[PDB]
Amino acid sequence: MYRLLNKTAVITGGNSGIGLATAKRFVAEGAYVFIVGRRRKELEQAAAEIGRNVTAVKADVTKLEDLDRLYAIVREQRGSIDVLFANSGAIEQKTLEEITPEHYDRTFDVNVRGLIFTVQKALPLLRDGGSVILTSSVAGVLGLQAHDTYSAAKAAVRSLARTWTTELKGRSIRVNAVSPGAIDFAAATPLGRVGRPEELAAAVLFLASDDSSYVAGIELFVDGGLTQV
Amino acid sequence: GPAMYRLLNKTAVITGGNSGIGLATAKRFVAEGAYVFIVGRRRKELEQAAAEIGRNVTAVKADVTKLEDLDRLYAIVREQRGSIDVLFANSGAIEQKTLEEITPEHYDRTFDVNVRGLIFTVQKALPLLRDGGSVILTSSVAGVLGLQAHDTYSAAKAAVRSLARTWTTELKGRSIRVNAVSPGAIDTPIATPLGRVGRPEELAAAVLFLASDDSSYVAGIELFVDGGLTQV
Amino acid sequence: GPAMYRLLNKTAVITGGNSGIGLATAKRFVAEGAYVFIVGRRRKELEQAAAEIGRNVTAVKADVTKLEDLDRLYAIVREQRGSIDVLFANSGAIEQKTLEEITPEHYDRTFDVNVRGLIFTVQKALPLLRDGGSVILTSSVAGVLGLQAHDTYSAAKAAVRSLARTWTTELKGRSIRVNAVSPGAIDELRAKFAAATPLGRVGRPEELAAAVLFLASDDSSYVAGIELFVDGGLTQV
Amino acid sequence: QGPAMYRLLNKTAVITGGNSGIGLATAKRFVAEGAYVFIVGRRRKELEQAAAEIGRNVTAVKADVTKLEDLDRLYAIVREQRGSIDVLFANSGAIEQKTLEEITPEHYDRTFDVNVRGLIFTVQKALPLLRDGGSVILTSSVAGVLGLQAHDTYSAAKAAVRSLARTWTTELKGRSIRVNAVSPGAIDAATPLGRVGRPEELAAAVLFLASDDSSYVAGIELFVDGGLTQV
Repeated sequence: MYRLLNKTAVITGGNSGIGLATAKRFVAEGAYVFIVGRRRKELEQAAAEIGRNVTAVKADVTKLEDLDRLYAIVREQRGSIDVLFANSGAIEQKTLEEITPEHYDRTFDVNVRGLIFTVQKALPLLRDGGSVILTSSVAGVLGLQAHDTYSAAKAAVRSLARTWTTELKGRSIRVNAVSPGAIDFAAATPLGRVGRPEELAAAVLFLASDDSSYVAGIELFVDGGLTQV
Repeated sequence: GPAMYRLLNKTAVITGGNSGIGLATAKRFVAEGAYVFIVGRRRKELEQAAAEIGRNVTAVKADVTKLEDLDRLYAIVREQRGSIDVLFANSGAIEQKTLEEITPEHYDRTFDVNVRGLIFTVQKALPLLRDGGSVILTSSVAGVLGLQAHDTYSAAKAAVRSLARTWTTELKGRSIRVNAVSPGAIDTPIATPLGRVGRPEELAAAVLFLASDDSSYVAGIELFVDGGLTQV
Repeated sequence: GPAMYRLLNKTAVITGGNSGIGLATAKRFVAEGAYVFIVGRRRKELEQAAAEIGRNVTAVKADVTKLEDLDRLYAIVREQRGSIDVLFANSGAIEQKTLEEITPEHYDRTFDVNVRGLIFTVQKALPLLRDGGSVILTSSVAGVLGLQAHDTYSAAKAAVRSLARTWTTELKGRSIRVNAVSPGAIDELRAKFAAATPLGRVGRPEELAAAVLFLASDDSSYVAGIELFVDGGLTQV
Repeated sequence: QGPAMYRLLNKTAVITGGNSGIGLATAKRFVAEGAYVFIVGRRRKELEQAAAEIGRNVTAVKADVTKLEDLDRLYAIVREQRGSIDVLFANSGAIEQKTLEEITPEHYDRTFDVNVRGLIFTVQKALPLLRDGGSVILTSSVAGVLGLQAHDTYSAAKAAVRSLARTWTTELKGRSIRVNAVSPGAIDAATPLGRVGRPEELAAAVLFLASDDSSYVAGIELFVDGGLTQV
């Protein structure tokens, strides 16, 4: 059974390891995927790798006009969204002493502002009963040297899954966060290795799929046990 | 990737094959290609459950609070299948009693089924568990809430969640993952965002995630399957 | 200005009061003006502890796993002081055993002291607890960790933490606050915890006592059902 | 040796948001406990009234903590008047309710500027004055662990605040500086204690974190919510 047969998915960060692995799994599970990213060349290469049932959309998700353009494309080509994987994110290490206004704004714009507006602008297209997955991080629950803004931003992302669970419940839209650990640390991790992108994708699939139909507002750690022991 | 049968040729042991959740899980496991042992106290209801499941299932009568019963179970598994890939340690019982009402007998009944029994269930499965296998523990939303008259049940289910952490550590050299599932309301109640009780088959689907290779980088977790109850 | 005596004329009952955190807490409580009952199994160690505390203390020999010993305790408390303002249910014992090693006896001893004893300690205190009183439970960082060979201890301490939530609900009509304290390492394995702890050391028993005093005192009057980690940051980073 | 009666005797405390509410009640208790307090806020008149209410051992400083230059001015005052900081209560915060569909860029930036950016630069700029072994308290909220209707940005920002307590515990451990978050509930039906909290009850919990009683307490989230989030 194709677990996303004929579903429409939008994946932001189709330039990340996890966004591409997710797109591949989703196409293997029968979905039509829009992969979204800032860098056109890697996007087009990714779409060529995936090979079928995929459209690449160049967009900077921090720019409201780019989001409007994305959604117009999705509306015209597929008409509605079943699964939204809001997978933005970038880290720059700076200690508290080293933080500048620019570093703060870059970190929060990509990890938080971009996410909020990605999901806001998807709402008209999202089907009732749909599924929204947010990318948090183990950093959201840890105290890692020089991850000040990144960890704080990923904590913000996890919180938005709770709030959107409440706000969207009338439409039966589930919102859940995935919190990856180290993806290709290993020493602190019970499984004794970094995770493969396809293992993160499989977890995202769980959340996108009907197997998680009674799962809402959670933080799914995909970290080999790092944060759990 | 996708597979018609996500547990093909795997051997699963499910305790609480008299419960709604244990039964629904056995059905889904068989649908996924597994061979299932369903384990429970009441033989007749077990044999009816095995008839409902319909194929690739052995019913085993066993009271998991009795060590000799566990030894009998594992002998049966060893003779029939030879190894265990997935262990769903799912026996449980709830009785409501407030603190002022708690008796020694109530305490012991709750802890013996939910904690002592679970410990010995898993301990005695270790020689048969395959490296790289998956163990799923049934905790509960009760393990993180303060529900009137759930004193011992909630405490015991918090203990169960703890054991998933400890056993993640202790079994890591064998690459055996240990995870807890924490159901909310299933079939009956006890604000929930999804606005309804869960179905046993929805819990089963989440256990399947943990049993399956889709959760291969998932270890030590508490997976709430509660329609959002504990998350907002 | 400040209060000289933060527990002035309050009556406290501390189980496990004969040593460690229970003893440090009894000392601080007495310093803060409380009258304390210290409870333990061995008369000689109790008498030594009472002598160290030095004043405003009654030692009561009792095995808190034995219902009859609890009844005897609370008869004494009622006679001598009438009612209880603070109950620090501070039982606890650890024996390391891996899953493979666990015997029924090891299970029962761990749960009897950490959980059964606790439940009955609190149950039997109820008629004497003043409304607005404070009940402090001893959990552990082990309750949230996956520590090799701590199977039963960790699980028991998780159960303790849970009871603080349930008892918060049950006792809210009486305005009795119930909170858990979760110590880290307190003065090889100890060195391993110190290295993983931000503050880079084990805690002193008096620092645990001071945290229990927060929960016993009016400073925590709007704190209920919590798990207060007192671990130098071990579990928080 | 026994306990000290005045639990912040001669310590220097800086309290942002010190003109009202929790920050004011904290300032009053800190002064009762023997501290010297700097109360920080945006409006002169309210600050002067607050300082008159506190009544002694207090300096009011007008500053918008979202402006780096206002923070530099604050810390120059503290450095000249007291010389060092023992306790920092980084008590920023403001809520505007908006649902996801309603959020604008301006609403987002206001919420994050006051609750997160302001906090970060408040603590950053205090570092040179903070004594080794000092205590930093951050104001998070119960919102940081809940899914409340129309609290999208506020809740998210308060979760970010709690995270920073973790990171700063790691970064500041070599100086033995403790960083903890306080998460208030309702302050003056779902709460076990069956009432809102008084500002003085929040101040007492902040006092615990500021004081030596919490010397082995680091990186935590102290819920002061009458049980709301715990049951």
